[PDB]
Amino acid sequence: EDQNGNKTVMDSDGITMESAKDMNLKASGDINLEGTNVNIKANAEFKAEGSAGAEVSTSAVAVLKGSLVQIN
Amino acid sequence: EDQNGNKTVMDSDGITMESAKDMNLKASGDINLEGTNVNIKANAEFKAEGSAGAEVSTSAVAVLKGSLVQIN
Amino acid sequence: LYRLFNENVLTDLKITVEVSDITSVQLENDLGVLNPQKPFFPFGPRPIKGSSFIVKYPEAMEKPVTAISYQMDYLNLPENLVNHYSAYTIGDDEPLVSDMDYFSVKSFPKSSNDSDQLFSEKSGGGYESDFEFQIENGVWESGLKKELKISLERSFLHEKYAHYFTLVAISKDTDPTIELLPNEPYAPLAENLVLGYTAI
Amino acid sequence: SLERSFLHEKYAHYFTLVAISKDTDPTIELLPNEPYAPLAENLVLGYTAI
Amino acid sequence: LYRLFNENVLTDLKITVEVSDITSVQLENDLGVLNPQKPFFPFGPRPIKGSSFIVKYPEAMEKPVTAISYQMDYLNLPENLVNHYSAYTIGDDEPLVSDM
Repeated sequence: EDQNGNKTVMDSDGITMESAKDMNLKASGDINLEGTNVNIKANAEFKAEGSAGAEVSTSAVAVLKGSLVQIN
Repeated sequence: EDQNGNKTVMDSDGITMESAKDMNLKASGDINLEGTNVNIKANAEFKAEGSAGAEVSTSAVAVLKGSLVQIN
Repeated sequence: LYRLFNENVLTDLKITVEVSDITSVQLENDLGVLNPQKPFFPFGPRPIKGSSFIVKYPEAMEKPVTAISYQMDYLNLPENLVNHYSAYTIGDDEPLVSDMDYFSVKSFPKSSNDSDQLFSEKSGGGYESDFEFQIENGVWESGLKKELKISLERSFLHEKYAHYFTLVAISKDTDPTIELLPNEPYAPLAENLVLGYTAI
Repeated sequence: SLERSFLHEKYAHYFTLVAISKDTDPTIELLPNEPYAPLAENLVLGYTAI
Repeated sequence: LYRLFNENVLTDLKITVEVSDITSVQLENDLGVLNPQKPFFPFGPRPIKGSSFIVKYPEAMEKPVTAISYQMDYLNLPENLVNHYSAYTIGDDEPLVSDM
């Protein structure tokens, strides 16, 4: 833990990280996330990009919703 | 910081992690990301999968764009 | 003044709070969340019998509220609404929409308006809506969900447009003119809602 | 489960036949209405166990 | 009461639990999962012979349930479902839907 309110804890509930201001994860290679359930939330905006394409897929049901949905 | 160029810093600007080669995040349980603005970028490809489905949603506007968009 | 309150005993305190010009409310359809900033369809893009519109504001609903109300504007309304449906008739050419009473709603929290009509005449051109509600002893009724809900008694006839259009076009008795064809049914797209309340 | 459908698959066929009849002049009363789909709400459950 | 129960041996215990007005249920149809808080289509927005509707509630299903039931409302029902299909006839103009 630091003096600015940033904190990392490893315990019986897994690994928790909190930031006082922001968080930047970078790699020169690939970034791979895995888990049973992946939940991403934003209180303002969510964006995702790929210079060579992007894909969302599932074996069951894909869902796209909003008050307005635009495609190209 | 290590001898191979990998580095983690906690300071007044939040938490920064950089990898010399790659980065692997894994869990036996769920992975939960939160923040005001979540920005994901790739210089080649972006993929996301779920064996029991996937969902993208928002209260305002959903956007899907590319030079070609294919659905099923 | 400090000297006047040392031995005099306080017995009762009454607190009244009045709030106006609130635009930070939550709006819902049978299809989902609406975005209040932009023009939206109360009752859906294709309104049907039984469709609804719900207004929520937790800051008021958690208080012992005694009065609450809101207003809305419509965007591309026809110049006259009863005349708009003159081509939609049954039996011996009798109009489905006889008069403005056709367009009515039910208020589940029990509105105080004189009549149950949906559109009220705007002092300028076009139409607006107005709704006002009361709670006799500042006690919410049991069984209501602390939301303001209004539902449609009758549809706007979207389901009949194709049928009437066809019949005019294929008539062998008359030559179709533009005045004989049905106009497109109206879906009531709206914007700029404002709420107010009192609690004691 | 449903024993019989609500006839969505027949609307186009009946609509067409009325419209092209050479025996009668079509009127609104002779055209088929759109088949119903049963939209519902307020589901309430109760159970007992011993 | 404490004294009265010190020597009178207990032989049997019976427990009965009754619950009503449950709304947190999981609903499904052939296309997927329903939001029970909003008007929903039980057999889909458009129904076929053999389609279905399923109600699930694990809290009751894990118990020795002797009885269970549910209720639903319909919206937008035509004034008369039989008259609604009077234009749909076969053979010598005989209605497909003769009654409820």
